[PDB]
Amino acid sequence: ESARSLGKGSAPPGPVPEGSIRIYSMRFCPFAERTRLVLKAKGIRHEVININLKNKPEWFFKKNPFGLVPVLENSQGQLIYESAITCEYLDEAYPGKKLLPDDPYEKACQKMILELFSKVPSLVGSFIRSQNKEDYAGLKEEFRKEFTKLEEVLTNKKTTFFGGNSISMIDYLIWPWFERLEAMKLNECVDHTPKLKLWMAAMKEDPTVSALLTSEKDWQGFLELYLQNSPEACDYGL
Amino acid sequence: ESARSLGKGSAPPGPVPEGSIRIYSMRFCPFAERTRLVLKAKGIRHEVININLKNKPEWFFKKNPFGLVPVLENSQGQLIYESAITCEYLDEAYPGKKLLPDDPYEKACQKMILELFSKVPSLVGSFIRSQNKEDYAGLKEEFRKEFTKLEEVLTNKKTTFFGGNSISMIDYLIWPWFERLEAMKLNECVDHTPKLKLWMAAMKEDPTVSALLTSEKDWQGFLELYLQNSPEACDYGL
Ligand SMILES: N[C@@H](CCC(=O)N[C@@H](CS)C(=O)NCC(=O)O)C(=O)O
Ligand SMILES: N[C@@H](CCC(=O)N[C@@H](CS)C(=O)NCC(=O)O)C(=O)O
Repeated sequence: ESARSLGKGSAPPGPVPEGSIRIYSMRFCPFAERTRLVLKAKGIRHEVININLKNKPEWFFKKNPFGLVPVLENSQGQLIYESAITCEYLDEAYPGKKLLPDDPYEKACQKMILELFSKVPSLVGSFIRSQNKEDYAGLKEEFRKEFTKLEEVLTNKKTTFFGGNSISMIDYLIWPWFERLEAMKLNECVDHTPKLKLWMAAMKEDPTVSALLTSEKDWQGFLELYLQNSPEACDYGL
Repeated sequence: ESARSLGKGSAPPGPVPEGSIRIYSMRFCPFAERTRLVLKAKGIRHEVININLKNKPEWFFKKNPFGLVPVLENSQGQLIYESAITCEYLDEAYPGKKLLPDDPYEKACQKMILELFSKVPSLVGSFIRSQNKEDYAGLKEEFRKEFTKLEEVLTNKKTTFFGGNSISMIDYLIWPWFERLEAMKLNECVDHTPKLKLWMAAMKEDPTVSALLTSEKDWQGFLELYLQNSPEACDYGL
């Protein structure tokens, strides 16, 4: 129950203690899952405040004028928002092996792959508006077109992951939307992208991914409530 | 006439010579102007190939599957696309003073300001669809709302530029859309953002900005042709 979200009327939280960083998150948010994957991969000590996105604390707009999660806050009071920005900040500001390559071109390549991926999150949006079997057929084709872009990268690189044989930043940035494909009944969208399908299996074996994976039933529970603007959606299961 | 664009039927260009980097550009493209501002600011030796965006060379899709400018190609044959990615690559891969700060938080701040700016380019799109004085009134209000986000940054920082008292990466990334405000008759959109208006004047004084500024009449010439899918638009004046 420590994971229960803070919503409208909640007290503004106190300062982040020295030695920790804080993430403002939501347990079912794929953008915030990026940040949490990086926190875990790098072994960064942190605390989590979940935000009720359907009933937000007024004070949360002081953390991020956009009112979105994720947001990082450190002990110096610095605030960083936008998931990709938070992930890049964590990789740069904390020790351990880098998730981003040092080489400028290879770093640019990871960013270009993120661009290739970048239509997917909004499509997991087209999904909400799909209301029947005709819409569903069209939706699957939209996903297949984007997945083909990604398949081509793996085809030429012939590597296990998008940045090489070792899992790296770009894999964690795109993973949360693939995690949810099964629950969305879009897992057939990778049947004509065989390397991408194998990549999904390799990702599920990663210790960091595995530790943060949410079950289909749990995400289903969240989605049913979320689609109705339920103030209880973010706290599903608690 | 060396600046004349390459279009459909043109021969694929040869390798980039050692010691130079090549940009695939278009003289009136604000995204490519970002890259060219960085090339100039850092004193990077380069060549330019302008692409006829209304009559593209087929081979250009081998440089960028998206078929957009800008694109960088170096002597090793590496290809980098997306303007922000090209700019970050240049800052990292070439010597001279950095345009991006070394500090991870301050770098993240520049990226967050880019996010605050990020609706503007599409609005210079809403502008195309504005066909009368009513549309124009609505368009100006859209710009004013976004400019207020930027004004707030300057208000708290109380610095000459968005990254400090010295011009830096973020200023060059947002400048090309402000350059064009006069020609679009949107220069009144900054009259209630006084620090932003002063920033525009400071930018025009910058040696790099000044060297690459295009006159209103020239951009007007381009726009008139561009709005009709003219194969001659990109080569206006040549
Ligand atoms: N571009 C943002 C998107 C973040 C985002 O959209 N987060 C959602 C939850 S997964 C949110 O906070 N939604 C609340 C809202 O839209 O009001 C990022 O990359 O961090
Ligand atoms: N997101 C790209 C946008 C680049 C872009 O849109 N460039 C335009 C010209 S300013 C282009 O190439 N247009 C050709 C087209 O749309 O087909 C970037 O940041 O580089």
